[PDB]
Amino acid sequence: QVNMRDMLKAGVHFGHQTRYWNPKMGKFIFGARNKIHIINLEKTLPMFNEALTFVERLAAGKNKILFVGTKRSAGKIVREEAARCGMPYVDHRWLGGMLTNYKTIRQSIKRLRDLETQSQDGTKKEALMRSRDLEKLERSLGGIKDMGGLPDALFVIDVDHERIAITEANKLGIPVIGVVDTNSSPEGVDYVIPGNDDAIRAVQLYLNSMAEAVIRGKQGA
RNA sequence: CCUUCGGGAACUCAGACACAGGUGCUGCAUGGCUGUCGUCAGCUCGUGUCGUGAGAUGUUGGGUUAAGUCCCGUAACGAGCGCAA
Repeated sequence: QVNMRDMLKAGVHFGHQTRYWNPKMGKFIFGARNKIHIINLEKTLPMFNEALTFVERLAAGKNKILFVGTKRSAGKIVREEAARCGMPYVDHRWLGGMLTNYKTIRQSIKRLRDLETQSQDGTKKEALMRSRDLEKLERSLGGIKDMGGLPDALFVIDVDHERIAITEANKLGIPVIGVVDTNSSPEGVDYVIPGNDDAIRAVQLYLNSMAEAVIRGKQGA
């Protein structure tokens, strides 16, 4: 949870190169070294918990938390997270429309749904192009199968990259927990998490602590 | 020509009121299931987003194709309509 070692050993402290940096993220910076900014991990800790506390006090009252993270780096660690442990997620291309235009995205969760007979039957040419394009809908909307409407919290692990995601969340009102690296901007994210969002090591750190947040918050209730 | 043995009818033509006839005008208050695309997959829409707005995005880009069959990327996601069948 709050152990310097793992955080210090697994990414986190490292920020983006000084040239690419936001002046809004000045407070969460403990200076610089070797022409790179060092995120302050003495202020990450405190906030982390408020991010974990919130998340664990959301599943205790039974709620949904979207796990956004459609990035090469986080494109495998966001499959073995809290979404596999009982949450909704997105790992490939946050389609600009989900949550704000959820009604039109609601009616496109059926790719194989209305063909659960001949999809296991393996026609031939008329099925192969749908078989091929069954994964299409299985990749983009694949992790949003179960949702029952909108969520109540969003958890992005790279606010600068998944900036569209947060614009919709804020537009509707659903709180956003998010890792903000030095080059990103901490504006719009309800609960911030100032930390590295590029190294895999750090990527699992939040995911695994958020996986366990709902894991030690769903059994309680 | 049917017959309660009363009565009735159609027509070559035929007499009085009204008429049918537009057989001139005019596709500029009236065509519906075309008299001009080379066969362009090109023209649009619902919702969402961006803009004070008219708009725009979707439909742009990278590749590919007779060809929105496409594929990969992308504030868009779907759709109306195909050679296939």
